[PDB]
Amino acid sequence: RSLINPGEAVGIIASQSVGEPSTQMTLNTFANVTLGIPRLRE
Amino acid sequence: ETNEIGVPPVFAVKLTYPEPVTAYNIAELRQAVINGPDKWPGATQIQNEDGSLVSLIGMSVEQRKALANQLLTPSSNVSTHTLNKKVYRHIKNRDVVLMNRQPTLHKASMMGHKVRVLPNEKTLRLHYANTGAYNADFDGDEMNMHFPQNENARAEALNLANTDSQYLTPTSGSPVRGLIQDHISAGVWLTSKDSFFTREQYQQYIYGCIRPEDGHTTRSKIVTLPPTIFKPYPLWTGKQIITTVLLNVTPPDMPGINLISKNKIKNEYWGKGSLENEVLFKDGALLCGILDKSQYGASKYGIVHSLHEVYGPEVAAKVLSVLGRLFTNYITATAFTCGMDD
Amino acid sequence: WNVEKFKKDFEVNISSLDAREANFDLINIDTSIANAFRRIMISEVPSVAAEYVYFFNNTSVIQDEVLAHRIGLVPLKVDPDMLTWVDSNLPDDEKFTDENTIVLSLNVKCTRNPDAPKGSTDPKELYNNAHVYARDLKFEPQGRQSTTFADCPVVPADPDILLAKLRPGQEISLKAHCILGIGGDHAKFSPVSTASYRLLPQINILQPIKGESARRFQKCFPPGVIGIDEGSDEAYVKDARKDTVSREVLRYEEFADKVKLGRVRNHFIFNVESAGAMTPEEIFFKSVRILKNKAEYLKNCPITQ
Amino acid sequence: MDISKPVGSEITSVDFGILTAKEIRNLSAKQITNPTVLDNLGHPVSGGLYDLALGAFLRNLCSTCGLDEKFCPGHQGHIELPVPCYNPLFFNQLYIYL
Amino acid sequence: PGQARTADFRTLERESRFINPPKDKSAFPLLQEAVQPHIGSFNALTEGPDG
Amino acid sequence: RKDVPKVEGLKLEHFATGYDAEDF
Amino acid sequence: MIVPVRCFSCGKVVGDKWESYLNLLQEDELDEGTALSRLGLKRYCCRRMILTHVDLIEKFLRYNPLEKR
Amino acid sequence: PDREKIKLLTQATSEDGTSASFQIVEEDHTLGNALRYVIMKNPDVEFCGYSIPHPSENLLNIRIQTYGETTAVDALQKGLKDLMDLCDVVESKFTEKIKSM
Amino acid sequence: TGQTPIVKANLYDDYGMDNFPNGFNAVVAVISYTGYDMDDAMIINKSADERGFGYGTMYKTEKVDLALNRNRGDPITQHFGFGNDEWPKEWLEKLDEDGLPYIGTYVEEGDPICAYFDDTLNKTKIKTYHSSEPAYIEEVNLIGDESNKFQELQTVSIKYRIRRTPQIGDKFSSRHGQKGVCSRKWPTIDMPFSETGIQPDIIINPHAFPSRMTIGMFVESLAGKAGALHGIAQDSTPWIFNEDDTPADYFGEQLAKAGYNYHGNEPMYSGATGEELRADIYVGVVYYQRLRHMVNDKFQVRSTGPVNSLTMQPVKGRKRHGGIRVGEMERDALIGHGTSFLLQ
Amino acid sequence: GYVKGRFYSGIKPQEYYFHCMAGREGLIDTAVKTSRSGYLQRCLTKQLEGVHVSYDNSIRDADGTLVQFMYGGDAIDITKESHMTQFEFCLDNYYALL
Amino acid sequence: LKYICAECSSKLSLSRTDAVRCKDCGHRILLKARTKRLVQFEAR
Ligand SMILES: [Zn+2]
Ligand SMILES: [Zn+2]
Ligand SMILES: [Zn+2]
Repeated sequence: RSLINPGEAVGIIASQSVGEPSTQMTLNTFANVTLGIPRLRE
Repeated sequence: ETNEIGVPPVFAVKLTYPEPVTAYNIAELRQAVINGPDKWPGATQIQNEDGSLVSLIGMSVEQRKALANQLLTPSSNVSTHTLNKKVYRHIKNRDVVLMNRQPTLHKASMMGHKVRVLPNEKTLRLHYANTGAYNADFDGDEMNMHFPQNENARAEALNLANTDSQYLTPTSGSPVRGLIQDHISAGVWLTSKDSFFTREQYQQYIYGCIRPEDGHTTRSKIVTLPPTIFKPYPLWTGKQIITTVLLNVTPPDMPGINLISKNKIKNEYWGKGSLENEVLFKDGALLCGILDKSQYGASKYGIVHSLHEVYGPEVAAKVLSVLGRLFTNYITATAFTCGMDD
Repeated sequence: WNVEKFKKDFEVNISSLDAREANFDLINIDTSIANAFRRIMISEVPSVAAEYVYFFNNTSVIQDEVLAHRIGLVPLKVDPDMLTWVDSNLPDDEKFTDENTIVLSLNVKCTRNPDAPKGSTDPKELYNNAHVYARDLKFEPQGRQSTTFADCPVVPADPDILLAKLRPGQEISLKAHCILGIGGDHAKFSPVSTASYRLLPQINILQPIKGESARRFQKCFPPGVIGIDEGSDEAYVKDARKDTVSREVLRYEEFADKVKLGRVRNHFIFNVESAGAMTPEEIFFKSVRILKNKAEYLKNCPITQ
Repeated sequence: MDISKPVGSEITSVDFGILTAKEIRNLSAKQITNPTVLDNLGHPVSGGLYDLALGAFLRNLCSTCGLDEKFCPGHQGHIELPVPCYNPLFFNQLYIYL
Repeated sequence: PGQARTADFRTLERESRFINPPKDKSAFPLLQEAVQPHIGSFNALTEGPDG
Repeated sequence: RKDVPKVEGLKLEHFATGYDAEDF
Repeated sequence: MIVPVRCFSCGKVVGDKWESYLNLLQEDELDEGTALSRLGLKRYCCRRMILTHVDLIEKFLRYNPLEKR
Repeated sequence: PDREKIKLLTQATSEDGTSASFQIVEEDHTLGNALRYVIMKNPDVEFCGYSIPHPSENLLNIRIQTYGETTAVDALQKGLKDLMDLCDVVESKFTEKIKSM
Repeated sequence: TGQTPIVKANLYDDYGMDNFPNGFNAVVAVISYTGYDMDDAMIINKSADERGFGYGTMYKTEKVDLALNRNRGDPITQHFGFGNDEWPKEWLEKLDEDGLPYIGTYVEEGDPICAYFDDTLNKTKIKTYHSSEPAYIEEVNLIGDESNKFQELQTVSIKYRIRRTPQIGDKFSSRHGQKGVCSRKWPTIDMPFSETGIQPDIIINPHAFPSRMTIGMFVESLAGKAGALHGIAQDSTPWIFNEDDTPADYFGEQLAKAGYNYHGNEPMYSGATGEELRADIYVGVVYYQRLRHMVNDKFQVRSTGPVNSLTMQPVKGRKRHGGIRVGEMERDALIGHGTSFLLQ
Repeated sequence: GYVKGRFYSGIKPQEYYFHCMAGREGLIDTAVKTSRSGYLQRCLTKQLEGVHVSYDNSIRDADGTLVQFMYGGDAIDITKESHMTQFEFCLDNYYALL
Repeated sequence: LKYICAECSSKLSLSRTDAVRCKDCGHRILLKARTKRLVQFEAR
């Protein structure tokens, strides 16, 4: 009874689950790797 | 309610819906047409069977009464015989709209709310429990209200995109709706061991938040508990107000919730030997612990999320609204302040 | 409980009554009812105030709507019983009658004064009618009112209210219609410069306090609240009724242990100030009556299914 | 959109293609040839761009269907190019084959 | 006394000044001082010992 | 450093309703 | 601009008290809190209204378009 | 008469009438609180409270449930009567004290 | 109506700031009570409002210049006034004989604010008022021309006065960066009320403080109340106090001498239930500023209305019944829900 | 810039000045070092718009192309997942769940 | 006398094609005077 329903726009939803939360990475704190949105773009 | 939207009459009078006229609604629509374009709940026009529209705008009360009496006349034309007239009625509380705040970055920034028309208002009124979803600040930000125009869209806005369907986010599957500020502070106080209420107060807190004159006729009689202290004086505790709330809004043919949880406040803060950090629900009764941001904030595995699992989203949404009124009322009665001394 | 049990226990004490303000206690009444009277006194006891202002000219520095507003705040010394309510469903001609409405006029032009004592700052001697006061509202009686109000002309309760100021060449010309209204609608109709209550303080001492402590303890409350008894040398409470509940005691460590501060929960000290139209006691009576009519009007309404 | 005006026919796919000058000439409601659009009394110049065969215009009725500015869907006409021109949208592809 | 500067409403001083605008010089030199870089530099276009 | 100067001669300017200055 | 008629919080008439308050400070040479008391302003609600009023109107009045300066 | 003032909310009133909800127009806390105080003194009342749906609609909701000796409508009437009588007691007491003052 | 602040920086006097009052001394309570004051929303007392608290005005000046078309010192086509052809007559309700509006006139959208006779039309025409907000005529200036007389009236300036009573959604702020949006005009019988029998002019919510740490507002609260009581201006210049001489102690001592609680708390009662609240609540006097609207706030609703010629979709408008846009982001949201009929 | 002062009793002029620096820092950082995420979201959604769960549990694009064989490898709705491994919460509450 | 001079304050009137200027000053800027006319307000 916890199954995803035939018909769900999982594609749109995945897009929103990456784009929306990434607005919380608009800034940064203070290896040495690329972070946040720039990295997500790469 | 956490699933409603407060609509100003300035909107309610201009937004219409095309209702087909039938045996089951001829009384209602008669009245709407009589009421006219400008008295809510009324109507702005009539669609005839030959598709033509008739404006109710320039009209006197008598002309309207006339049109209202011919809403359901038979067909004098074989070609349109399968159709009935339509009344373009005002939006009302039965209705569902689609609320939107931009940027719309996930689907919970566009949800379905039940309409509640509010006299004298010039703005849209929105319960706090929705700020999370919409990312709304109340700093003069604006929202859009969309009024779907046919029953398929109605069904979808009430069952698929409705606020109550969207308690958990699809990102991680965690709560986005909960109470904030006054309501958390209020809860710490109301559910404190030091909290006692007389019969009069207890019954009044209950009725002020239950709204039993609703769809939650789980009973058509409000149920109460016996007092905790019988003698020397009948007293109820705050924790009993919570148990009583749940008792009146959860299904009666179903055992009370069972939860062992924790809140944000360490036992040390209450004194020696306290267990108030431990939140205990047994058979639907709050037996130990205070309620907190961790319990009815947007907070995984707290009481309202627990209720959401066991009894479904409708009950959880109802509990959330009920608790909201309870704490709002408790605050009007006892207040909460902050000063230099603190 | 029982209405007779209430009658036997209820009690009123009138500390001070005056034409403008009353100070009195209601004893052994429930907070819900004291609160009712309080709310009603502020918001539901009718009063007469200017509602509609008709300008024919205003070349003063103060804008029409603002001038109109202040005129509406002027408390008129009018008995509200002498007026009937306006029906707001009739056209303007039918709306205002001799039982409905009181008309005030105001007509000032400011001219320069030739006989000004050269090198003067005072505008009374520099200008004629520079300052416009509430007392300058002339009462113009209409129809039967020449008779009805002959024994009590319409006068503002506070004549010396400053309404406007002018300089040479500027004029004000207006008529105002004044009608019945209630505070809940707009605060200009409220008949109080405030009605409120406090619960009677309860200072109860949890053990005797004497000697140098007594003197110390006594000074944590206003003069006269705490007495020092001769003999036992111990402190006792004279009258809590004078206490302001500053909680000053609770600051000093030595006392915070030995005093609880509470209230006598069903003992209300009311203070009622009138805006000037009716006496306090009338305003309080009218409120106790208003509450009763609500209950009576409701008992007699049919309950529709 | 009205629940009492159902539609039976349904579009199921769309095909992209190119209009031939033969088709156009056949379907055309009027060949347009006058650069001038209106006359001194603000009426459409005949054979001009507001020619009434192309649809109702202002308070005039459409000369092709007879309906007014509200119920007349409009109709297309054509200009005759006296000399062939490259279709600019396809000029790159033409270039490749050439 | 002869102290540090404590606050005053200056009620009489203010209201009289409203009615009787000074006939000699402004009462708030600090305010004129604040605008000095603008007036000064503009004045420099025509003053100076050199035209 | 000097403290911020105390304002001299401050008296009660508040009384419970039904009383005034010269009742004290 | 001009004295308010009533105290914002109390409802108490305050507009008859401006001209006298000035005369108290000026003529009788009282301090502000003594003068406020003498006019019957007890609640700090009401004392605030007269204590902090700015009779800005007296400035506006110096620009009168209807007289030859 | 006036039929638009108070009405029964039949979707929260039982068959036996020992439990009922009323919606009263043009009334807030003032009457509501006072009325529930009085009603709760009635020994046959098992439950009573009032609520205000929204500050912007002038509406007052009263709930009464009895232990079965009287109906809910009875309790409303005794309460209303009790309230009237209670005001009389106050008016009379105040009068006497003004005279005697 | 502005007031001098009770709590002042001495430099406020030195820059002559009383010449431009910028705010008013409110009775402010830091209380959770109405339930409408969370998320930095605030409450204004309804009676306070009705008694003048925070009332303000806006003025707009428009220039009507019917020499705008004429090609430089050209013959004059249009003259202010009425022609002798037949024109409405309702026009004279707003306009004097010269074709200018009578001073004082109420004027709402669509009304005449100007009448002139056009020669090229042989008709009398009318410049209309365009704001959706109604106003009154304040000054009408006849701007004559130089280059030696002879020229008749061609340029006029009309100044409109717009009333601004404080509304829901108006913004208010103390002088400590605590900005709030008016949520309700709360009925005074419904407000909390003090032992002193006072109702607060403004409510600010205690939850507005722990994240911002504007401790200076709390100080202003005590100082302002103590000032109102003793008839005292309070100096609030920075760095005059220190750790051995704190303002909470200083002003608190002053309150205690006045007869109020030393911490600035006061007993209050619920306007609704009538009972004393659980604890004393923090109340005092804080100088408040009313913030101007910067935004074209006004709501809009459309059932149907004008559509655009090419797409037959709702025009953009408000002032002309334009539709609201469902853009690409809202499209995606509607797909994400699976709600194909809502999308349709 | 070690500030021993506290907001209750006030901060010295030196501390104040340094504390202005600290305050301004985040605001300067939002002004200059702000990356927007909008274009990224558009591009994900425009490509993923028609990817959906099919009646066979597979995840398909609108043209029938099979993207995944089962949603999480396990067919679970994220919003129905919270209590699936909360066994002790399900064991109390057994009867209501049944 | 519909207008007022903005400089000298002399009250004066105009006519059809008349000198848009004060007949005393020669200042070319005129204020329209408020004349006796009914404007109605509600005292709120
Ligand atoms: Zn056509
Ligand atoms: Zn006051
Ligand atoms: Zn002149």
